Amino acid sequence: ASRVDVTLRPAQYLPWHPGRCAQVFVGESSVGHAGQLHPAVIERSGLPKGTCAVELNLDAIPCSAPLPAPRVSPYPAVFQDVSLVVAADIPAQAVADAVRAGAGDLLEDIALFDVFTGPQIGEHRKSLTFALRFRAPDRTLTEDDASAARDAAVQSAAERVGAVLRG
Amino acid sequence: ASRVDVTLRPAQYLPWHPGRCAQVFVGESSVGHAGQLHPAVIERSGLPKGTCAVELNLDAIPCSAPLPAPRVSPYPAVFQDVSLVVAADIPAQAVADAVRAGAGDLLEDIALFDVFTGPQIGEHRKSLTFALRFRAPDRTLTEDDASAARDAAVQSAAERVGAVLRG
Amino acid sequence: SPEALTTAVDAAQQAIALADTLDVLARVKTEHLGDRSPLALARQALAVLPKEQRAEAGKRVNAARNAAQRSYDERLATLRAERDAAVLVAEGIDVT
RNA sequence: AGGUAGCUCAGUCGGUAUGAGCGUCCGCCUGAAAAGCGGAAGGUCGGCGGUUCGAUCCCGCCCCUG
Repeated sequence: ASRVDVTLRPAQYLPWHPGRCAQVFVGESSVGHAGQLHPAVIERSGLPKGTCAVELNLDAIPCSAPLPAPRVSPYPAVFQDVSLVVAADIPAQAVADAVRAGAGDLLEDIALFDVFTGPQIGEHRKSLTFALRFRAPDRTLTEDDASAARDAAVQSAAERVGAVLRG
Repeated sequence: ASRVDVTLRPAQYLPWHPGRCAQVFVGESSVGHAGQLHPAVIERSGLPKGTCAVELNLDAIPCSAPLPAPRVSPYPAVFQDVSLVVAADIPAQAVADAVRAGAGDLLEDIALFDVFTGPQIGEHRKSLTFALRFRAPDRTLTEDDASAARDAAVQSAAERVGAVLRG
Repeated sequence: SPEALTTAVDAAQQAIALADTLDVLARVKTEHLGDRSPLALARQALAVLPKEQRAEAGKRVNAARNAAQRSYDERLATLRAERDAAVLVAEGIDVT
């Protein structure tokens, strides 16, 4: 509604739950917090269990007046999924950013749809699977050219968050 | 968004699915249709399977300028559930209307949360369970006074849609 | 054998009308109208016989083959219409 | 000059469409995927009419693109 991009980062800030609290940034400026309230605060206050809360400073959110000029490519897309094993405490947004940074301009969309733990993966690890949609602006993208962008995305995730391609 | 009340009634009207099509009424005036498209229309048109659609005539929806003046009762509410067996082709909205008509002014909220079929109920039948919230405007409602309103709601459902209290 | 085809049409038109399932009718088709069917073997044997016996023997084969086709086509459309109608009933919901 | 499976195309000279890749759907594989292999379903052969016992094939007209 404010037409601004926002990142959420792990944080500890009462009265929020230290493990379920996000600090909200616009750029590198903090604008507030969100998540579930601390169970001890909830208990002492007589609040419902699991109560959640959010507070942002609107005056810290700069007013944006964007004038988009999108260019829509009509050429067919290539759909590919990638499954990456990282340490369990690696935030999923950091893995996606690394994939996006390696995929390049051919990457049109990336969506996380699976977060898996278990003995197949190993202790202290987790597996993340992303749906990737590649598309060229001026040609019908080939399956190979898309796989090259996918390989570069996997290489980028490996270097930045230590992601291991699942086998 | 139009600030009007709407009823949906079973209907057969192409290109909608004859068993998944609702005609939309504002009062007794038809204003359009909604539901899933006919699978033969979808097949012949090359549309995605399960495509749904809605079309209403805005000029047939009268502009409403309501001035609500609600009166909120602070007195405690009584929560009770009722489970009613009707014929499988009795629309759930007709059962709720009959319950509401028998409950009277003490009924603050009614919500259907279960639709059950099975050998426990019998063939050609279905069981519906509603969550009822009773509340008095000037006193703390007693469990008995709420049950009297519930009994009257069950009696009304019996007379209007043949609902049988489940045992 | 011409005019002996009337026993193959009767054997097909009664096996076609007996099928009340698309899977049953699919097997009845290949048995009485497929590439290995007797009615198909009568059509393949129309280029080896001499030319003077080709204008009349084929008219009895084409009449016997078209009679079995109509019985199959009308039975295929009927069974597919019943299947499609049953889906609409089974997919009914309470729209309220 | 062509129109042929949902798509892209090979091909059939009047009495059996036979097909290849993609796609789709299954099976192996994965906890589930993608990618892989593997199997399979899948065709009044552009429309209306001649001709013929019989037309994807020959004849007339028309629709479609270079």
